[PDB]
Amino acid sequence: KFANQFIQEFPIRSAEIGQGTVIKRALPSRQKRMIGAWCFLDHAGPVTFPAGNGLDVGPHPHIGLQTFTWMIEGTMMHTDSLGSKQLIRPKQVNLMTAGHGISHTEVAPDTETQMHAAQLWIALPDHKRNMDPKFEHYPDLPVVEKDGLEFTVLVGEYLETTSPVVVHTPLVGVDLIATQDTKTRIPLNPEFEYGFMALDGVAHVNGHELTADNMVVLDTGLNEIEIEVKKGNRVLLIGGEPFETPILLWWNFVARTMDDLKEAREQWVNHDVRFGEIPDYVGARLEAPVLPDQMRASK
Ligand SMILES: [Br-]
Ligand SMILES: [Br-]
Ligand SMILES: [Mn+2]
Repeated sequence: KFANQFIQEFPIRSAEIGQGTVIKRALPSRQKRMIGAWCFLDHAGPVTFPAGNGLDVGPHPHIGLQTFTWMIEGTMMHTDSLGSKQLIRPKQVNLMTAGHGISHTEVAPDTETQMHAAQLWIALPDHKRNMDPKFEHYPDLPVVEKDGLEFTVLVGEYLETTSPVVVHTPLVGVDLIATQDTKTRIPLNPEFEYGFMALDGVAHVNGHELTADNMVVLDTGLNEIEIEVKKGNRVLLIGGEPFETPILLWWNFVARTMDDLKEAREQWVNHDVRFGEIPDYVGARLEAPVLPDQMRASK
């Protein structure tokens, strides 16, 4: 009853990435742009496809953010303009810090037939937004199990278990899977806002149903929340301290002013060293859409 005044639920939409691969896009949406520093969230799969038809995202840039890939099922090859080459497998995280700028590709091996993943972006704080880019791979995320749930701490600290993933603002991300039918209350930090998304199956958060077509978000203020999860179903919990500074998110860029975006777009179109090259990629380099002359910030 008390918790429900801090809860909002809204549908999430289908969208295409790479060469027509259909995914679900949860953030940004018309009702919610950010949860802590989390400023983008795609749910990919679960899906099975013919070998050779997996995700193929060609060269494209990012600025002012970190991309965060949580691979649940299947594999993906990450390549970037720093020369990183990393195959990500189930139960692993890739963290690419774009900062001042980087470009990358994400391509499924030609023998791969499955894909289940959550792809997020993290807005860098003002003091780190232009840092040198880097790429980090995490093959082992810690697991804490209680109340019939197996919690994998992806980032931050949850149930006194801290992920090795290094981020620059107060943030948390946890994958939860039920080992048995359960209903329990899980702890929350009152200074954080949160989002819940069903990764596999359905669940309930304070009585609100989580499906593959919605998301439940919480305002700051709660110390705990009740969830219901049948055995085998999986949920993603993300959260963080409200990001105070207004940001501009357009295409693959997170910035602060229109001039930042104009500059970066021009540099991409002109093959500027800022974004480097990915010489081993076979195919088309992705193109920047038109940049509107005016756009609203995150707040
Ligand atoms: Br799958
Ligand atoms: Br599947
Ligand atoms: Mn990307």
